[PDB]
Amino acid sequence: QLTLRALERGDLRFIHNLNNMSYWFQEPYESFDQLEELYNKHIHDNAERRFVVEDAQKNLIGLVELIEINYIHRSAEFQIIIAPEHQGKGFARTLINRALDYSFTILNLHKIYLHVAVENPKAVHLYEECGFVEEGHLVEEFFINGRYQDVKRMYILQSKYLNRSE
Amino acid sequence: SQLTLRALERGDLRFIHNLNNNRNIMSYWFQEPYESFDQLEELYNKHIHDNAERRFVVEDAQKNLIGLVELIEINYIHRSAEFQIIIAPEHQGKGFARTLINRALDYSFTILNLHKIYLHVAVENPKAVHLYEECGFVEEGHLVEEFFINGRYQDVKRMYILQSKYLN
Amino acid sequence: NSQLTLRALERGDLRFIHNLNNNRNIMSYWFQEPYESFDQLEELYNKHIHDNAERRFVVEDAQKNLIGLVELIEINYIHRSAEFQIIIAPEHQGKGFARTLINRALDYSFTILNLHKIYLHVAVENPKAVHLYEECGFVEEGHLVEEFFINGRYQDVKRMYILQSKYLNR
Amino acid sequence: NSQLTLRALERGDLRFIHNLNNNRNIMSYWFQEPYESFDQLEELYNKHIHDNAERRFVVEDAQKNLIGLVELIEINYIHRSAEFQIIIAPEHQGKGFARTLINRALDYSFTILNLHKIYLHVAVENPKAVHLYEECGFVEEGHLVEEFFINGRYQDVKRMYILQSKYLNRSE
Amino acid sequence: NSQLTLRALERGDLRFIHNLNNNRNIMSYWFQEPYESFDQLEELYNKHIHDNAERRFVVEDAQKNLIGLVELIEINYIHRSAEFQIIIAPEHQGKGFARTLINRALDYSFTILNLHKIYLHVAVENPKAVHLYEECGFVEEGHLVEEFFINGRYQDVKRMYILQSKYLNRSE
Amino acid sequence: NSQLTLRALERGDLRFIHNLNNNRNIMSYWFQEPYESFDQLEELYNKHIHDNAERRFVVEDAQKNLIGLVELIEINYIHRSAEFQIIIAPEHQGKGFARTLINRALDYSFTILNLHKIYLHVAVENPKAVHLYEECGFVEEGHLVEEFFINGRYQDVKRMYILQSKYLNR
Amino acid sequence: SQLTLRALERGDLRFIHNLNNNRNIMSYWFQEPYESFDQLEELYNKHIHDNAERRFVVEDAQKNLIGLVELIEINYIHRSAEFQIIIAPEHQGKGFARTLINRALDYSFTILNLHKIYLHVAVENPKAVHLYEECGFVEEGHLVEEFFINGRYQDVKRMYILQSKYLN
Amino acid sequence: NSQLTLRALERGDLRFIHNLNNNRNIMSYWFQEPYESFDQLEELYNKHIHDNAERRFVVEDAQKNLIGLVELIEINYIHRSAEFQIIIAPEHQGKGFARTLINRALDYSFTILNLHKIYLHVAVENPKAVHLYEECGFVEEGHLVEEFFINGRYQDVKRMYILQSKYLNRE
Amino acid sequence: NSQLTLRALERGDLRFIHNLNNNRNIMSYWFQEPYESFDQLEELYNKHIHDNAERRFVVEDAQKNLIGLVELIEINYIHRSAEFQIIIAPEHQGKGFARTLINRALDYSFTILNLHKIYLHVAVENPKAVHLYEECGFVEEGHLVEEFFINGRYQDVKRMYILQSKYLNRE
Amino acid sequence: QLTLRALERGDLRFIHNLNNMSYWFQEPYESFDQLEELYNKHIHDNAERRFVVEDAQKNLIGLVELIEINYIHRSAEFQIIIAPEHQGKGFARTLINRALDYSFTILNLHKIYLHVAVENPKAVHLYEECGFVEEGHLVEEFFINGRYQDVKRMYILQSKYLNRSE
Amino acid sequence: QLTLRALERGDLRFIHNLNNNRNIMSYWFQEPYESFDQLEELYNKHIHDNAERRFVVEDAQKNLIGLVELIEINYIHRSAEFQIIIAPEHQGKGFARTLINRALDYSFTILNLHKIYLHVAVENPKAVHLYEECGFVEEGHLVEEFFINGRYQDVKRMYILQSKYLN
Amino acid sequence: QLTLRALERGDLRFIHNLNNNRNIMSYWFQEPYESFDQLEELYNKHIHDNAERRFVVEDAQKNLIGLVELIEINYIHRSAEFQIIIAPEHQGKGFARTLINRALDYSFTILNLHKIYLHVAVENPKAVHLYEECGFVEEGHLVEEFFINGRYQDVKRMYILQSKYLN
Repeated sequence: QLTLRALERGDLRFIHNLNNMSYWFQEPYESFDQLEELYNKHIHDNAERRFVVEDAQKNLIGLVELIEINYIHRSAEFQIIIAPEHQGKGFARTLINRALDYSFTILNLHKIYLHVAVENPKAVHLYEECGFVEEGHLVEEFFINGRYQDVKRMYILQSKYLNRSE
Repeated sequence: SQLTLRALERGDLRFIHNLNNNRNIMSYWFQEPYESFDQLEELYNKHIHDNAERRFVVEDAQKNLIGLVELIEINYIHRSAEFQIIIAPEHQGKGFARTLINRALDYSFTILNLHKIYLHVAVENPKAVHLYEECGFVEEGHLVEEFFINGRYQDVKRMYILQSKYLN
Repeated sequence: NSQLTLRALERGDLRFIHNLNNNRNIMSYWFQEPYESFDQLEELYNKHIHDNAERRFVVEDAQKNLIGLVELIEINYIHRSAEFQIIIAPEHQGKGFARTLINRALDYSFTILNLHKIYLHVAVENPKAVHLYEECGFVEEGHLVEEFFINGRYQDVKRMYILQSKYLNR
Repeated sequence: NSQLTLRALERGDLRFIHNLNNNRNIMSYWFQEPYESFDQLEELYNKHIHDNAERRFVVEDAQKNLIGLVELIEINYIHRSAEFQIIIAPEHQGKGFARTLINRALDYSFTILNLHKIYLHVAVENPKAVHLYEECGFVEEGHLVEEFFINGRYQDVKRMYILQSKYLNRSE
Repeated sequence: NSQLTLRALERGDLRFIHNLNNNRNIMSYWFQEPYESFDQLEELYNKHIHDNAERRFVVEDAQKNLIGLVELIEINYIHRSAEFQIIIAPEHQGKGFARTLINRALDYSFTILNLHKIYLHVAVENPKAVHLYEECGFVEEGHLVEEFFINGRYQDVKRMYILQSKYLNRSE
Repeated sequence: NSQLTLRALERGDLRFIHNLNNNRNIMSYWFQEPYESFDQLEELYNKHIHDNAERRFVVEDAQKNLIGLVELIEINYIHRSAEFQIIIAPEHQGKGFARTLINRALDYSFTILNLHKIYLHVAVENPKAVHLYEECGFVEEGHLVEEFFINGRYQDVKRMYILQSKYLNR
Repeated sequence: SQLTLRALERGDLRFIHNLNNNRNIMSYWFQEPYESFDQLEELYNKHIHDNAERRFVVEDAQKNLIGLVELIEINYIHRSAEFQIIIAPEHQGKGFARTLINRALDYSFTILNLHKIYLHVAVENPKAVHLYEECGFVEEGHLVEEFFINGRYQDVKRMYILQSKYLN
Repeated sequence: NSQLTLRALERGDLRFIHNLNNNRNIMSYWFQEPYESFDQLEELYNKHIHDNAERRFVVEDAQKNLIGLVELIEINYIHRSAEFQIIIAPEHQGKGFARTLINRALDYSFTILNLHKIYLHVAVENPKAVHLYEECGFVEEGHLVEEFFINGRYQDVKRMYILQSKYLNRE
Repeated sequence: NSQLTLRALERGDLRFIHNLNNNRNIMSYWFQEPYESFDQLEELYNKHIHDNAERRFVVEDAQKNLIGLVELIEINYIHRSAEFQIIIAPEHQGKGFARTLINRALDYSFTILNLHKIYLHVAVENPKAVHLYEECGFVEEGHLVEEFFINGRYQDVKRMYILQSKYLNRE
Repeated sequence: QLTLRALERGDLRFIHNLNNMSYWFQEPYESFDQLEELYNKHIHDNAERRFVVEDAQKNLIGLVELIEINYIHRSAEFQIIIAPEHQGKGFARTLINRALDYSFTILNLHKIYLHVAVENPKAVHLYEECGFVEEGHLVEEFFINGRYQDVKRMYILQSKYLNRSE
Repeated sequence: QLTLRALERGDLRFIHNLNNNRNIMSYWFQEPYESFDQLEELYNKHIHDNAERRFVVEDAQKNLIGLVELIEINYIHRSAEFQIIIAPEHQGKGFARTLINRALDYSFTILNLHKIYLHVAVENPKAVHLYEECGFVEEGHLVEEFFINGRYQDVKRMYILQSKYLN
Repeated sequence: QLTLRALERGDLRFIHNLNNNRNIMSYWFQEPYESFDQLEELYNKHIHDNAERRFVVEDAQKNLIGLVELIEINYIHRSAEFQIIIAPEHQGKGFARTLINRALDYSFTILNLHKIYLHVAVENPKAVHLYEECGFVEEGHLVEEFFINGRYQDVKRMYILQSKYLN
């Protein structure tokens, strides 16, 4: 009974609350007012796509983001953020699969990849169970929390996701 | 039947948007793709006087929203258009499709003065094919792997009817 | 009937204008711009509100029932001519309002606007309407061949006119 | 009558202005822009609200009944001239208000606006109105031939004027 | 004559369009908007450049001399009808170009635009033009009484039409 | 003289219009808006370019010398009347151009615009101009008392008119 | 004299601005203060059709820029205005002031139909006072510490002339 | 009287401002823009709300009766001068309020705004008002000839001033 | 022939584009917008310069003679399909250029744009063109009845397609 | 032969070059584009006034700035920046006096003050010779060049400047 | 039992009433105002602007006690100007000392400012001495800084750092 | 004797000509283009944008040798993607090694970046080995990352830090 729907102007508050550097179509923002202007400017821009996750009661569960969508290579970077109060409920698995379903059955993308902190082996293992495979171990990629950290780059291909049960 | 067609209004956009949320494919408004209601609303404002597409919402006697009749790719030199009909899930199986197809043809051929109406229908939907055939549509093409629908490329029939045939 | 009034069209009357077309199975225009939806009509109304090339009057009775519409379009102020149309709401047809409204339209055209010529089009397949306009003093000046695509075929229309001098000397 | 007041026209008075024309079978203008509908009038009112070329006063009685309208148009501040018109609502005609209102209009024109000349047009076929304006001190300066198309034919109008000096002596 | 060409009107042709009216003693329109000056015409051209309701073709000879103008106006894409006009520059009249250009206009209307009906207006006092259009296959469908004020009086015009089918048989 | 032409006013003619006033010691208006500077005139020209309430024609000779201006203002399309003015450039006065231009203006007014009445104002202190207009068929319909403040005092003007029917039956 | 007045144009703003650069006080355009050419230019665009002030640039036969005649605070009910004249430094002492004052009065009283023209003149400039007196201006006020000019508050004469007096 | 207060003008006071001009038989201005109607006044109020060239104070008594208006106009912050006007509502004239309000206006002008000079205009045909301003310390600096067209003729006005240094004393 | 090049269309090529339609007797479109004049075309070019729904390549020889135009229109990046058209200038027809240019268009479509399907329309009354496309590997998928009004009558067109997998080989 | 004139749009390049945090009417900027937008927005705003200094050849010598102008208290803060190539030529004295002249004879201000680094005793002494007096020694007022620094606040009054020779 | 909370739209009335006593010109983000309507427009314009921060002081019963204002907050130099206004009715209860300390606490432990300064009339030596007891030191004697009540007046500028407050 | 200088408007022609060889889609600040006209509009739009930096390589005679590109410059993580294009005519002169070192020098001694990475076709093991000799190490083998020349291809992502380059 979790649903995905396309992000709307009314969801910006939630997007902003999910954050505290944030970017919208590669443009940095800190304030709600900045976010709102960026939302208006990029509303029809296809390079990124966002889906808010809701439950049956329309509680805001989290966000599915595809960014860096390239329509020649047919690839995109995926990110998922679950609101603090809804973590640990097993929603992540379902939402990952919904995102892949949309990416591969509707957008007709070829490759979805993501980055995950090496220091978060629980998330790594979860993505692995969803069929993602490590293709890189990026050394000191990001400055997070006072130090450079390694990230795994993990991918899954369209043909692999769509035939999993065949 | 007590079913009516009326020209689409701004207040009907919610219904249009909800009609796609069920659907497989990606939606377009005047050939511009959209996913959200906000996108749809901006596209509606931009194309309000544009003649290349025409939409009619279907209502019953009680003003229940039954479905949508769409003419797209209207060309006024060749006098042709592509037709689509979407019936809301709760109103399928009630035999409305036949009536609505005929209403669309009536409007196309007696009011718009078009020469040709065509449509696309999934080869994997032989029931719909046969229904359009009974309405007088004939296959003019079997389009190979035309659309990516539901995880694979699918064939569609292109089916047409001409003004002279419908008006006799 | 004596108790029918004409008043200048207002924004609040657009609903009525729009409902008047929903019967008719022809395409509607507002200052030569086509529309089908109320939303389209409303935008066209806002754009052309001070434009004098067309003039519209809604017809009401004593109780403010909406009776119909008198339209002058293609008003040209050099040639002093206009095309006249009247639409009576379905529920008010057959009551003898047509004759009164035709005369009101002519009165306004010829005694206030100072136009020289009013013309109209009427379906050849509607000889009853033709004869009614003839009794109001209109004369045929054209039989336009396959002028309009109406109801699945091209149809002929009569063009009928009356001149200011003829109406004012009746 | 002594109890009639003039006050500057407000947005809320537009309905009354519009109703005053619906009787009249002539074409109305607002700052030289023609209108027939209330909606047209309202847009014209918003556009010209600070424009000085015309000035309008609604006439009320002690109970705030709407009596009529005093209009100065074509106000030119170099030549110091203006065209005056008065409309009295049908229900308030024949009560002798016209004389008082004409004098109020002249008073405002000549003692406050400091205009030099007020003129008006009056249908030649309305000799009663002509004579009334003559008693208020207006004099004919023109007989305009077929000036206006009114009611199915071209009609002649008198142009009548009065100067500031003459109106400010008539009371001395 | 065989060597006359039609091409779509461009901004640079507006001077020629404007000069073509300066002869004519009638009031000109561009997409139903009246104009007298070149400056007015130029603004109207910019505003209506993508508007389909009218279509204009300038006629040139082999040397690119400006011969005249073919105009389709009031194009309606439901009824599939249009009003046709032709203007030949004074220096190029009497050379037999009219017949050829009428046929070019009809050709484009009926074989490319897929219109159903072309009509035109012609002064009753110009029976030579009437007869020329009749030879091109146009038939009178109206005699419009005092339709236009031209040259100091109201004048009658013939409305003449030709249908797509009939024009596409005349050559078979 | 036969070789004088009228053509519709263009943006490039504004300089000439402006220079024509610099002689005259009256205040100039463009569509009822006052101006003194060329810059003001230019803005007013841009604003009113499609407005039909006034019409202007610059008069040229065979060599394209700028001869003067024919102006119709206050054009009302219900009453079918307009006010006419003519300004001849100082260097071209006294050459008998006035009569020709008056007749051209009337011709355009009455045979093309289809107006019913043309009127004008002429200083009572200029009886020569009065008599010239009288010979062109204008008749006095008003003697307007202290109408204009001109040159340090209020002055009377004649209002003079001619009707379409009178001009066309000459 | 061969001196002419013409209505101020956008191209004259440079000259207007240069005329103040010499001057003591702070400049105003339609009662808005300005210091730079850019400020002046924006103020000129904003007030181009505003009648409350009128300006005329003075030129000689060769189109040398001689000075400026300014009417400000024009009130069309009371029919009064404040007059100022500025002659460019290189053209002072040539006796132009008298002619230009008379031109300004002529325009004010024979064309604008104003009733009263007044001006302010520094009490510490008795030469200018006497010149205006010869042009027919009379003192109607001695305004005490009216303006801060050159490091101190200064008195000014207010001087006027009426239309009826000038036209006789 | 001691119990009269000044407060800064608000949108809700516009009705009172408008009513105040109705008997006055002259033309009203708001930041040099003429108006006759309330609708005009309201638009002018919205446009000039933060403009400092004029300052207005409505006068109230202890019961919040609307007593009148104190206006400073033509405030120039280089020359440090302003024109002062006071309007007392007809029903509150003759109660001796004028003197107190003049002094309040001067107080605000000279102790808070730090202006150097306050001036006013008063009809020569109103010698009572002249004498009142003289008692408040204003002195005639001009007799302006036919300055204003008032009530059918041109009239003379006195211009009267007082300086900050004169109004402010001393110990 | 080997010496023919494709390059992306530029503003300076619009004259050539416009000249190409003049003999063709059909109505031209630019990003689905109709035009007849060069001025219209130029405005449409400015408006759609970064729009990816259509892609155009002008064909030149070694001497920079303008040979013709390769057009992909209706490019859809979900379904990965496009409609292909080629126009060869009258003076360069019959030189065997068509085959080479068709193959260049397919190459670009399938090896660079990564499209899945290319289709085209060809007049049934032009069986020579049909057969040429067939030799390039296109197959008929439809016979569209009275699809277009061309030259005074409704005409049938073949819709012909080729897929990326078929065009791309293998080792 | 040094002149002051009101700052113009054409002088913005020079203003920008004179800098490298900069403010325009209390709004921060780093780029020329930002400065230009701020200039357009505040062109008629009276709270600050700027004068570019030129020589006879129209070389750009420096900038005189009055900021925080308050028209009730009649005070303003003064700053002067001389372009590097024109320092050491004795221009500062002349320009200070021109600024004071404008402030006191044209603007009719009552008080001009400025801040000067305690670590710049040469500038202190120069302002003292122009008639400025210390009214404050502001402790660790500004973070400049890696540490908090003290500044002198120095003032001069209208009546003192205008009567200096009397 | 005094609390500080961030200023809200509903507190504007109180802000405005706090000035109606005080014979000075009021400012909002350096913009002058006299009327409530002016204040309200200025509040809407500057709502997200960080250069000033205001805290309304309430007691246990939610009586409006006064206002703590930090203005001219500069986040490079890490300094701010502090002012406190106690409503006439709550003066004399020794709330000034407590509120000064609350303001310093917020400035130095939460905002992480380096320096707080204030201005105090030289003619008010009692207030000077009070600030001195709160740890403020004179760093300037500003000559004829403000026109207040009919004459130019001197003010002390007083500061404290934080390192001094936290130790 | 090779020099790097910042890209100017006049260098766009060269940039455009450098792609006309190369059977890939070109991007400018992540925006695709094929024509010079498109490139020129993109250049005007992004002229002050810091996310990419380009240097044209010239020899002593001012022959245009090639291009050094830093893209995806992130100033928080202090990383950038590096690419180098040598014009067909100057290949085989061993300029690649020199230019790689120049790019690293600029990245690490002037921009103060922490990490430089690049992508190289797995089907180009010669280029892989060259970057390895310049001190780059493989950190990823990206599976079917790019559609190039009719098929999906794998690329190595290779990086150098920085500390490693400067020591």
